[PDB]
Amino acid sequence: GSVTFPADWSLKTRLLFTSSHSFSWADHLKAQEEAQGLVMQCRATAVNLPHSIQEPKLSTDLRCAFQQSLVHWIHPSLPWVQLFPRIGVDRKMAGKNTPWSQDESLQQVLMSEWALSFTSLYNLLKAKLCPYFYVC
Amino acid sequence: GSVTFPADWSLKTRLLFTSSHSFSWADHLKAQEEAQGLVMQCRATAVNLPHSIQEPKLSTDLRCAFQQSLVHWIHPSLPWVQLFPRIGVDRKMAGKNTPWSQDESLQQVLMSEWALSFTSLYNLLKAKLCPYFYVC
Amino acid sequence: KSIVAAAGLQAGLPPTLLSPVAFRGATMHALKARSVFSLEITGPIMPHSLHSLTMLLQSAQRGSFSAGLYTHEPTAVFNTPIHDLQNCGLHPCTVEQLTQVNELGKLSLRHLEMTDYRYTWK
Amino acid sequence: KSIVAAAGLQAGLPPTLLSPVAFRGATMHALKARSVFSLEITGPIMPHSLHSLTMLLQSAQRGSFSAGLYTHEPTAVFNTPIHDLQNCGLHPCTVEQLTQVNELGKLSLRHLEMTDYRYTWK
Repeated sequence: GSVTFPADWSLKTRLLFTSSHSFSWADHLKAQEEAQGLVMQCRATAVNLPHSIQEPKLSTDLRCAFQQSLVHWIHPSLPWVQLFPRIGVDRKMAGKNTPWSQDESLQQVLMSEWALSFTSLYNLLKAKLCPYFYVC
Repeated sequence: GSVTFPADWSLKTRLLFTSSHSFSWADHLKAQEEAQGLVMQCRATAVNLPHSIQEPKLSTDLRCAFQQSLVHWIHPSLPWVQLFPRIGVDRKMAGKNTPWSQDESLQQVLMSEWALSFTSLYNLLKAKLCPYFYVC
Repeated sequence: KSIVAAAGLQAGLPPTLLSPVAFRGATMHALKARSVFSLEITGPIMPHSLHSLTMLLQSAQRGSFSAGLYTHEPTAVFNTPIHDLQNCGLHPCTVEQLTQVNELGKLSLRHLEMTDYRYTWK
Repeated sequence: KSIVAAAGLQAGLPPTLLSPVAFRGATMHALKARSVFSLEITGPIMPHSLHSLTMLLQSAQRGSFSAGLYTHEPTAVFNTPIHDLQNCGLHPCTVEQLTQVNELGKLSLRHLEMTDYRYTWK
C-alpha cells in the first residue's frame, strides 16, 4: 500500500465516496461554517486536521475545510447555461435562450471580457500566483 | 486643518483629483503590478507607504496599492447591462437585449441565485467578516 | 413582491449587490482610472475606496491635492446619525475612520482639499 | 477565428475558464455535496479539490473509504509525461503531490480504495 496515489490531471465530473462509517457530518452546515470556509478559501488558509476524529459532527474545523474544498472560480457567469462540459454535449444545450447567437455587438462585448480575463489569468500564472488553469 | 475628513456613506459615481505634481505614476501599470494588486486585495494585505515619495514612477508598492484600491465585487455579472445606478436611469437602459423581461423560468433562476448571494452576504456580515454592503 | 419590476425597462432584473469583500456568486470588478495634471476615476465608489485613494495620493502628491466628488443623490441620506472588526478585511486606518459618529445630515461631500497635510473639506 | 463556433448550439459562446484562484472577471462557485453510507459530489473536479477531499475523508473516516471517479474522456491525455510555489495558494501536501512525474499515460483513475491508511488505486 502506497502512501499517496499518483497525480491525475484529468477533469472528473462526479465523485462517489463509500465507507462503513457515517458521512452525515458533511450535512446541514451552519451559516458560520460556510462563511468561514469561503473566507478561508479566499485568504489561502491551510488546515491540518488531527490523525483521527471520533466525533466529526462536533468538529468545526473539518466542516470549514470541507466548505473550503468545495470552492472554485469560473469566468463566464451565465446561470441558465451549462458551461463545464463543452465537448460532445448537445442534449443539455438544446432549447435554451441564447441572445449572443444572433446579436453581434453582444458577442463582441463577451469576447472582449473573455480576452481580458484570459490575459489576467496568464499574468497571474507567470508570477507563480496560480498553479494551473484550464481553457475549455 | 483637521487630520481626517468626516466619514461619508454616500455612493459617489465619479472622482476628479487635481494636483500641481504629476499623476503619470498611475498609468501603464505592468502585468506584475496588476496581478500583485489583485492577489493583495483577495488576501487582505495592508500597505503602509512612507510619509513622502519623490519618485512615484519607480515605486512598486504604490502602484500595487493603487490596483488593490481599484477592486470591488458585484453579484450580477451581465456585461452588456448597466447595473450600478438603478434609480432614475432610463436613457442608458433603453434599447438593450434583455431576455429575462419576457421569459419566466430564466427570471426564476436569476431570482434564486440572487437570493443565495444575498443570504451568503448577510451571513458574512453577521460573523464580522464583512464591514458593510449595499443593495440597490 | 415589489423588489423586481414587472413592467418597464428594468423588468425582471434582480437588485444589484455591492460589497468590498467576496461572497457566493460575486464577480471581481475594477474601477477605470485615467490621467489627463488631473486623475479621473469612474464607477461605484464606496467609502473604503475613497479613503484608500486619499491615503495613497497623500504620499504620492506630498500632501497637496484637490478632489471633486460627484455623488448619487438618492444615497445622500445614509449619513443620518445612528447611535472586533480586525478580520473585516479593511485597513486599520479605514476602520478607525469608519468607526466615527455621523456629522453630516442629508448632505454629502462635494469638494475636498488637502494642503500641507491638512484637510479642509467643503 | 475558430475558438468560437459560428454555427450550432454553442454559437457565439466564448470558451470557459477554470481556475483554483481568483482572477479578473471570476465568479465564485461551489460544488454540490449530498450524502445518502455514501457521499456524492458533482461538478468540475480539479486535482486540488480531489486531493483535499481525500485528505479530509482520511481523518473523518479513520483511514477507510472507497471512491469511484467518473472522468471526462477528452481530458485523459493530459497525463502525458512532460520532463517557489509557496504563494500559489495550495496546501503544501497538494503542492508536494502535484510536483511529481506523470506515471499514467492516456489513462485516468477509475477506482480509489484506502484501507488502514494505505492507498491501493485501481
